[PDB]
Amino acid sequence: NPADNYHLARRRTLQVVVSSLLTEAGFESAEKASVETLTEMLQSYISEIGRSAKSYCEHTARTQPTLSDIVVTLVEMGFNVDTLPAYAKRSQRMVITAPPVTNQPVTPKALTAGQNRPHPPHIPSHFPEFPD
Amino acid sequence: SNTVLPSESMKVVAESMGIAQIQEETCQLLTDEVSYRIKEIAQDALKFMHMGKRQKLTTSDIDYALKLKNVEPLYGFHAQEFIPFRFASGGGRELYFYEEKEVDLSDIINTPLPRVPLDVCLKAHWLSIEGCQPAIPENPPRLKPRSIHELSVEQQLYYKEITEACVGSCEAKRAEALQSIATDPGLYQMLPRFSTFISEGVRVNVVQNNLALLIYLMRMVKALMDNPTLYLEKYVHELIPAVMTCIVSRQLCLRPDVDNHWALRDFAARLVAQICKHFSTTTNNIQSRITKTFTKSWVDEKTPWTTRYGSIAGLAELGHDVIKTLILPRLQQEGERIRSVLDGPVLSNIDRIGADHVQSLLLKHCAPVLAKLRPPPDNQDAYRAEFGSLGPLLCSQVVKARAQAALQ
Amino acid sequence: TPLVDFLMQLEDYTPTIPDAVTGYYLNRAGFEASDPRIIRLISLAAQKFISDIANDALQHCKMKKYTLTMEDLTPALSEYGINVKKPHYF
Amino acid sequence: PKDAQMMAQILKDMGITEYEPRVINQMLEFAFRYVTTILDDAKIYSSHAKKATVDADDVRLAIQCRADQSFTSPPPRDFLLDIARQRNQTPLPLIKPYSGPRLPPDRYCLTAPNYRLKSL
Amino acid sequence: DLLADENFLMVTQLHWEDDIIWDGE
Amino acid sequence: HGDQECYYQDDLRVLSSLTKKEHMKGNETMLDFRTSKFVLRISRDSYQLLKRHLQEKQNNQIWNIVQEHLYIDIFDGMPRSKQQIDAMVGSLAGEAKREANKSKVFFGLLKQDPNAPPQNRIPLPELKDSDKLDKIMNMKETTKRVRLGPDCLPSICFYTFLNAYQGLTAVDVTDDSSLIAGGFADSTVRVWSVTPKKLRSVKQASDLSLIDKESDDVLERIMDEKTASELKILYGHSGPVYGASFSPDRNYLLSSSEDGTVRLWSLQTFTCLVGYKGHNYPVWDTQFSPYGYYFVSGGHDRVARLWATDHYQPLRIFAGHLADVNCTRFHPNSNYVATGSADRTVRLWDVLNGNCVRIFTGHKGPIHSLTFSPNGRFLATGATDGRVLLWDIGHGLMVGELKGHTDTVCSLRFSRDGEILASGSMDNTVRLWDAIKAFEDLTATGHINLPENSQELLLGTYMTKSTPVVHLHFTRRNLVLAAGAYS
Repeated sequence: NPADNYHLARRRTLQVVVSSLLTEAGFESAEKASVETLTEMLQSYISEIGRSAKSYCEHTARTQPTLSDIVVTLVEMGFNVDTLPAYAKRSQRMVITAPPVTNQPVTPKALTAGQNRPHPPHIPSHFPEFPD
Repeated sequence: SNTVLPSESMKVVAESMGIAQIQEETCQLLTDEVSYRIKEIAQDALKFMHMGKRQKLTTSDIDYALKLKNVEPLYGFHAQEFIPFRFASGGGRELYFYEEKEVDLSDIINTPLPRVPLDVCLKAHWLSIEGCQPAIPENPPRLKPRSIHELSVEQQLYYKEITEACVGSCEAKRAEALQSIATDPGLYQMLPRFSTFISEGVRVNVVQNNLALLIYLMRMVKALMDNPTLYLEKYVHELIPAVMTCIVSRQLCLRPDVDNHWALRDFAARLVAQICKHFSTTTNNIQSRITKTFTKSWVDEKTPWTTRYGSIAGLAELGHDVIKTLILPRLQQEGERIRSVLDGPVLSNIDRIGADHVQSLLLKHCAPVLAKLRPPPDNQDAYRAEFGSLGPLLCSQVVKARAQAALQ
Repeated sequence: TPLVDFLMQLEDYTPTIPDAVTGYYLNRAGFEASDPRIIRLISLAAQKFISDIANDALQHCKMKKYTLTMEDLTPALSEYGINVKKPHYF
Repeated sequence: PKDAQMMAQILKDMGITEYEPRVINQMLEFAFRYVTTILDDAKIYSSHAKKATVDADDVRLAIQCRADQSFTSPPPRDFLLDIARQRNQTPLPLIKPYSGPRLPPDRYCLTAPNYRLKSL
Repeated sequence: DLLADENFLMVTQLHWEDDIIWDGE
Repeated sequence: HGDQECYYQDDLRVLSSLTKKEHMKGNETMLDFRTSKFVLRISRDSYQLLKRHLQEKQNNQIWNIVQEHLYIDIFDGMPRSKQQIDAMVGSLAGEAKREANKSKVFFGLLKQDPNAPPQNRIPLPELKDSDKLDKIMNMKETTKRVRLGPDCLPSICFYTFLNAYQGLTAVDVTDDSSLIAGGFADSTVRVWSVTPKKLRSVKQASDLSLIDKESDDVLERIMDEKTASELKILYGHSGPVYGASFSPDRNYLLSSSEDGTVRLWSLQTFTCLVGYKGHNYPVWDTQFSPYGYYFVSGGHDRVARLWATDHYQPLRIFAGHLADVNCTRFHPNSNYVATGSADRTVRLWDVLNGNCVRIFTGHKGPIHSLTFSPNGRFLATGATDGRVLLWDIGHGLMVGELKGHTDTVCSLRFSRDGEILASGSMDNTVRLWDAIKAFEDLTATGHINLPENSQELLLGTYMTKSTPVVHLHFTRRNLVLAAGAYS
């Protein structure tokens, strides 16, 4: 059901990556409530550098954030960006598959065949045609 | 009403924290205050539901109602320093009452990544054409005078075009017509004339065995059935007989070549037979008639082998239990029939082609019966107790099925 | 400047979190995918955060193995100033 | 559960027939969060008066403190009507014939050269 | 039971084997 | 609480939770209800029986509560019927005084009309000769536009949002069907072109200045063909975009959201220009002026601000409502702002002096839809009770009531001639009302004894397939456009 699969779409994908990171020099068979806790702190962390680095750049009259807006955002959160080079040096990391597209055929919609009727002059040509 | 939370839940929370020996008036003090806050937020989350016009509610109205009351919407952790998690929410905790409380880490990687749905797009239609709502799929639903037909002059032209397209002169025409038969909401009140055209057609179309005319009519029946708007069980007295003669009649055309063609019509007939019965099965009537007639057709002696093959197919596609009870005590008879065709040098008949098709179909159905409720063992010569028809090749088919199961 | 020299080496290096998933949660907050290397840096930062906690509670799991539990996440996040909550209502 | 079945009756007494999949689960999570911050503050003030058995004065002090730190509420009507009449007294300014795209001063807009890094 | 409208469904009141002429004269 | 009227049921359940003084303090709404006075319009024939039961000292305390907490506004006339009192009550501080609805309102259109304000009353923007060229092709549309009336019912073209798993929260269309905005719950604004003409973003300042200027064909030239889509997504709100408003020159999209900011998006560069931070609270609506300079935004902080796209601070603060300002609509002369709200009142505000000049009470739920007549003489309001109440502006007598809809009426619009009012609700219906037979008749008593003309005024109902009608628009050729996310 794609209606409720809007947020589940990449939340269960996040859970796949969470498992990989909790096994990276980590434990096994995690408590269920401890995984939905930590992936709630992960979503709230990406959403907080989203709101605060946008606020720091728009305070400086800009619209898209540079590197100097995130290294002040992470300072105000307490993280340090100079630990990322070392984390990449660690060859201990993996890669997760991207979620598949819900509709493979893009736009297969061909409506129906049976054109009939025209348009009265108060309806321009760019509105849909009158049906059969 | 001022229905508060229970106080016997508030003492459990207090003594599981280190605060023991709390009075009842101390414990009641919390319940009235806590219930008001839940009541203050749910009345305030109602603002976001009415203003977002959400209605179905996406996990998030309480996150904005909490942020509106200057409380963190965070659920499952509270930061006293407030800086890594400000009033941005984390989407709650996906927790249940009937949960396992301890899963495997490998299980959450096995959890498939759900599909990101389609993005929001603008499509246009018509609610009203000069006052009248169209029936498009984007919309919900003593001399005397002479009488008029109950069909419109257009509806009658539509019926003529759909029937002249459904006799399959062009694939595009037939396909579009079949789609229209399976989707038209106003195709009721034309349905007697479609049922009569089908029924009458098959009966004067088996006088000369015209396979396309029949394959097109069976596809028309299948397109009539999956239409959700129309009411069909007032017309299956004209439908079942058509599918019956498409399965149990004398078909004396090309022995091997037309067998392939008429076996596709057989597949269509057996499938549409069950779907027709599914739309009306109450007690006995249709299901009882089908079972008794199929059994009598099978137990017929010196039966036309085309009729035999068609009735065999129809009996086979009836589901799980039907072959579990109806395809058991006749295994010896099936083997005897194949042996009778094998003896002799006559190959210009359809009896041999009929025999090979019947044996292959019966052997495949036996394979799930062997797989579903038996364990494989002695696959070399035990099948010689069942006249030795498929034997080791049947065993190899069972092994291929087991390999497919292992792959699954 | 090491961190500028680091980000210029990310035209490849596909990280654990895919950029279709890191970029989804960035687009949810207004951050749009101008440069894909910046998306990969955000992904690496999120990975580092989680991996740090996992290695901080490893010592707590040795004290009380190698089975992640909520009583291992509780002292691991307590030095971070984060009080994790038990479910207790299911 | 015990406390989760009472939460489905608080919603049904408010006429909420169908809401969110887990809304009962997170109103119980808020109700638990609210009572473990009243009672946590109740024993803080109990120790302020050197007492173990929490009575009601410390708990009431905890209730008022929780409202003060958070719930500040939308500004009141006597505050909104004072800043209105202080603002609505100033007359409307005139405009210029060809001012151009009418915008605030450039330190109040979001129109800057908007740079980034380099792909080297 | 007997007044139940399904009973009077023409499919549940008609035997199909007799309906088909089946090349019989 | 059991012997109350049925339309007070959502009001009493907020009171069943308020068992404490501190609980009332949080609401602020009951804090302003306790300090204000209920107006309670009663007749002099019934007030004589009331005062002959209260001036005696046998009761002597309920009379003290009445003369402390209740105003009583007396009119000389017939006592109203029960189904007429039911039509004009339902608001806290309900049934406001007639001395509020007697101020002179310039409800006429600009350019003689004696009800029209002067052009220099509100300092509006200037006009050009290209603007006189616009009205020449506007009346070509008026030729094809048909006096809709009760006979030539209009055709409705529903531009439904199909997938929309991002929770459509807002929709807006330009005067001419050309650009349709979409405010969504994933904090995005998405502009769609509906004409066969793609949305052209521009190369940039270092790039638009070299395409040259003064050519006279530069307006087409400045648009870049490298950037040409049928859809432009706008990012920058940190919350669901509740409001969406185009400017009449088809630039300058406006959007307001939960994060407390109003944003001015360009439609020539397709970037954000200004973020107007005056509310700390969810801004539920915004709208540009019909002349395109000022705009009004109403939020959760119970005010509506008047901005001017030139100042970071507002010019007028309309601060008389007791609950959230749900809707904010400009008058067709843009001298008056109508603000519907969640305390079941609609209030007209003069742009000069910021004064409330009209108070329209009689809705039972929070007002979610507001619309002015093209004459400027009438105002249609819709709320969660499914009632569309037609108000006079020079009088303020609640002239009509349309009670066909079931759920929240979330969109209203009159025709371009004024012949038909179109109503769209959460019942998934687009009802058409006769907006000429509703105002045909149009004081000293404050009411006109309105009839049950709803059945006669209905022209069609037009049930929609599982789709709440979020927006209603009328093309300049009198063609109804509607846009709702398909659920």
